[PDB]
Amino acid sequence: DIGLSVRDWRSISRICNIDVTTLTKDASTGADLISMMVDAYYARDVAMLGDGKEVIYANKTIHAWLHKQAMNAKNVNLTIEEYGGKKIVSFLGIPIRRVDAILNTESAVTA
Amino acid sequence: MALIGQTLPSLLDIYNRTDKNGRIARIVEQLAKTNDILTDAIYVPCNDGSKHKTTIRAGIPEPVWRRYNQGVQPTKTQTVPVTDTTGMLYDLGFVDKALADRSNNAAAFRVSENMGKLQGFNNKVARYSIYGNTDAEPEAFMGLAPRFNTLSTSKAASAENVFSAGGSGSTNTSIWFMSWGENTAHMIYPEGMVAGFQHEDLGDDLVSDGNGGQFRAYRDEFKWDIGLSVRDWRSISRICNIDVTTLTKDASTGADLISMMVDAYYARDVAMLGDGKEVIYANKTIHAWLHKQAMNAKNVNLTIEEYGGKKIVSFLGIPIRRVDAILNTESAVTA
Amino acid sequence: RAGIPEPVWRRYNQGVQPTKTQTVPVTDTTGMLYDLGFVDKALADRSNNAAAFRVS
Amino acid sequence: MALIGQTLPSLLDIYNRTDKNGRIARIVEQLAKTNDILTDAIYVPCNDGSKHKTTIRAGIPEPVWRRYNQGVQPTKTQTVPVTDTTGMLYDLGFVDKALADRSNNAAAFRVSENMGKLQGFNNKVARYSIYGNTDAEPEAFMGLAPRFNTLSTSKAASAENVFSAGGSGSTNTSIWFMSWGENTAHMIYPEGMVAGFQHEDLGDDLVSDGNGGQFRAYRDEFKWDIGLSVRDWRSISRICNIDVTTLTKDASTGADLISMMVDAYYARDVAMLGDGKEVIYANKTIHAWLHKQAMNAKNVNLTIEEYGGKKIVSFLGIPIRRVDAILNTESAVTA
Amino acid sequence: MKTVNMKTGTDSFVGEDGKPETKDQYPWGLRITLDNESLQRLGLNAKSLPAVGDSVSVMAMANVCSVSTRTTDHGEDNYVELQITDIGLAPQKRDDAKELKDAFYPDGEDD
Amino acid sequence: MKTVNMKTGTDSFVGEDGKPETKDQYPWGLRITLDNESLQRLGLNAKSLPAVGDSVSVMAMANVCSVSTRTTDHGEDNYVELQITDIGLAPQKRDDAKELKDAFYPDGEDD
Amino acid sequence: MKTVNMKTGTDSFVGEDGKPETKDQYPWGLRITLDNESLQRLGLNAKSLPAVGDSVSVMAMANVCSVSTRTTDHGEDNYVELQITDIGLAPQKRDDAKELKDAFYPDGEDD
Repeated sequence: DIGLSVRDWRSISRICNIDVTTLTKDASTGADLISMMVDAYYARDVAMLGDGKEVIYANKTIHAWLHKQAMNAKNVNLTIEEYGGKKIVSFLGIPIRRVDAILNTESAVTA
Repeated sequence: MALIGQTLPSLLDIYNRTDKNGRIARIVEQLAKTNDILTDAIYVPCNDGSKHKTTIRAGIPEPVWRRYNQGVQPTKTQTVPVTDTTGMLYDLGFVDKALADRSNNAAAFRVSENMGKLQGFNNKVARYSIYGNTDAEPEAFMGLAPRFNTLSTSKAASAENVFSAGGSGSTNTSIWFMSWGENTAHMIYPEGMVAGFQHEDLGDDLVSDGNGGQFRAYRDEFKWDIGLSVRDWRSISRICNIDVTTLTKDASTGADLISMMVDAYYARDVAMLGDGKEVIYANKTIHAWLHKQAMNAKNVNLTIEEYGGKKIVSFLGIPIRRVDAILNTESAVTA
Repeated sequence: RAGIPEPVWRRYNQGVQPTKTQTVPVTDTTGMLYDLGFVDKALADRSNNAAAFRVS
Repeated sequence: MALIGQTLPSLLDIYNRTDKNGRIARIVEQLAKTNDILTDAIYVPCNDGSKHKTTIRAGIPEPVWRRYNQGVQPTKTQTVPVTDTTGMLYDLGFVDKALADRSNNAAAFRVSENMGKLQGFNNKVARYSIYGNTDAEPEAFMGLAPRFNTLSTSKAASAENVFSAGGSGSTNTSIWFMSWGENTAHMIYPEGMVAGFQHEDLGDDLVSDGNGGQFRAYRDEFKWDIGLSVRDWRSISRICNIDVTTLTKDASTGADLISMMVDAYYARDVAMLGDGKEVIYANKTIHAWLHKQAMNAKNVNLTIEEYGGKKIVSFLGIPIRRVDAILNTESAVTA
Repeated sequence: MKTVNMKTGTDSFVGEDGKPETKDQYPWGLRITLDNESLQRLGLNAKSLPAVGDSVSVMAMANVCSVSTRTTDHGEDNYVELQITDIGLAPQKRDDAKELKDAFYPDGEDD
Repeated sequence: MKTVNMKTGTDSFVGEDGKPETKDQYPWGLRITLDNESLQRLGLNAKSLPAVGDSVSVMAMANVCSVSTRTTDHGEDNYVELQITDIGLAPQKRDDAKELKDAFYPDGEDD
Repeated sequence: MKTVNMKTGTDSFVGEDGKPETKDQYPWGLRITLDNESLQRLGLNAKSLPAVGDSVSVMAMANVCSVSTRTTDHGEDNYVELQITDIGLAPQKRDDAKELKDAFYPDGEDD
């Protein structure tokens, strides 16, 4: 038996998207990419101090999608020789985990 | 039938804070919605009993070219006093000795009260640290407002931006940064909050006037006195910036940008050397936005593995902290 | 916690009204799940060693 | 008679308290010309700081016979909580701190006022131990009102009389049978009159003011808080009756019977097996009349009681006490 | 119990409601757990019903309401989600009665 | 949570009586303290209102009240005093939908 | 700063006197040193003037005075020796302007 706990809400941070096709245009390009991740990160902390750690979730597919899209943004990026980037498992450098989220929530952000 | 907007803790509070499975307090404790701010300042007591005088000067003119014999005349440098005022502010809470004991033990109750009162207090003090000054006193800041010079001193300390509108005050926020050591003055007692005291007596009840009263209670209060200094008009920086149209357009683009971030920094030194520390202030939103936009500079960066740039706390370096400004004010900049 | 206003400045006497702080609970429930398992006590020993079976 | 209601014990007390030419102030002590009644009873603390939330049982069938090896079918039991809460009352006392000193002593005013005002307080608590429901709260007892069942459960406490005059401003009374063990609940914060406490020191204040800020005084406050309970209902039994007319008709003969008293000792009994105290309640005018109709002829008061010590009560052999349940109510609770 | 909030009486006369007067029960909150109350003594004739509403400081928005008929002494129960203002009660209606309304807060019950 | 009693579908169908269903809430007791529940979601058309009732296993006395408007997701709250049998819900009335669910007590909260 | 002495409002209607208000200001003393103050918000047009006075309770002697034209926020300074009462200020005269009024006591200048 289980039941989640809000306790205090501000730790949560959610994102609607995409649908993988907008992330195809950013395959390496920089128009609508995923960098709004940064936004989400800077939307939490008060504090609200605690509780010890954090973690970010992926659905597989979007994980690797994020990798391939990230290694080639028109901006910073050094990567000597060679690619495709030491895994990812960072940013910043809070570990990411993978979940079994459904691949279709339709829009359902605002009906 | 009840008539009034409830001063004092009606039972609704004691039943929301409540106690179930016992107990004493709320699982340390209750949390959430109040924003956070810095300052976190430096404090000083000021001669004399108020004010603080100091002087500065208003121009030092002027020598003239001697033509071998005649023109000289005595010359005279002048000055002027300055320093300003301040004021106190405080609240106080009341309970009913009975209700706070039903259920038992008020200690946790009152502790909750003082912590909450504290967070709201700091919220208000930062809220008025930046605005105000045209009402029943304490205190003054905004007095950099006018856009161009000659009508005031403004100018160099304002750095400024463009855009907004002359007939629509929506919206565009603003950024500040200045140095501490241009202190905050307080009258001769400790610094902030200090409360920190205890009383248990009798009402104090029914108003106007109020056909009686009389009941016992358990109460106290929290006072605070402060007053910033100017000490010098300089080592301060203002901006006008976006608005959200261009603020969104600036993802990596360059029409209405963040460039002023450097100008303001370079608008300082005479000197006027003083004294030890400096710090940049943001209003959140612009914080994260500045991070996200600064990552994509076609020039100095290239990082390693990997992004996204480990916050901002540098530049250059002069550490920056975050406060709570607001997203809507008024124009008044460069010209 | 629900709201936290507000202080007001004193004018060396003018103090008048006290203020307070309020809150509100929220919460929600939980839930449980469980089916059950069965074997045929005889077949668990045919062939022998049922512990590995029930481990699978 | 007109101006106010004599707010403050002024001089008249100090010359009537008194010393009368002692010796020590307050010649120990004074007597109270007020009726008294037995409370008595017992106190318990209750969960959870209010109400008490009870139990009962209500319907628990049924065991079956074992024919063959058949023991088919289970069964279970239900329940339902009940009880009520309490209600607070407290009053404050004032004198002039400068005038407690002829001769110098506090024990006079403090202890005397504590004891006497205790007597008055108790007078009121007994005043409302028998009434109160739709008012400014505490507490409840009239909840035996309906005269037939199904609108509630009457019967077991509804032995009734045959007339009960209720024309105009009248009347009737009742007699009672109860048990205790069904406690009075007080919130976990103690039951005694306490007060007991003197948050005194200073004063603060007069009738605002009268433009005059008052002066030192002596304050005290009293505080009392109780609340009856009915751990069960199958215990109490009352009767409406009569009034004084039809009972005057009996020197000892027939107009209104005295038999139903036995009903009161018989409609009760249910466990209770044990148990503790138990008691019977009459007022005063009903008492001596009961004797007049009982000892003149037929019935026989079986015994007398040298009880506890204390004194005499008689019959049977359960102690009977005296109450201030007065001589005039209404009909309603008739049956 | 208790002062702030409601007190009797109004007193619910012939032909009017009793939305008056409480200003204000405050304007920020929500409500879902504990109890309330309402009852009074002598009536006169026939059908009466209370109600509640709320908004920001004045009027007027959603409601909850209830229905009862003629009797002396009663009481129902609590409330579901609301913003905050609670102008209640708002009693009604017809016949000819001129006495006493109610008040709210803890039990109550019977013995 | 839980069985004992009721379940969806009830289901009011097109636009019906709402007496459903059977087994069981039993007829002897009294209640004044704790909680209840009622809610749903997928609807289509028009005006609704539920009710309760009781007596001796069949007919025909007592109610409380309730009323809802057009949405897809709702819920109010509890009862107070009852005889004891508690038939109901008794929803109604006009237009149709179908599949309009319900499901009637107890425990259960939100947020 | 401060209660005792006076506060705004007074105030200023389309036409006003000015002799009001607020005693206590007290009837005994002399003075030779420090400060006073007076300002407020939104003027309208032209003619205005404060003043002072002194006696015991009423009438009718002495002055110090001042004069200003329309602006938003102003001030002069401190008083001189006095009989002792200072009914002051004693504003005047025309304009319209409902604008609140003024006060006095320690200052408190511009930056």
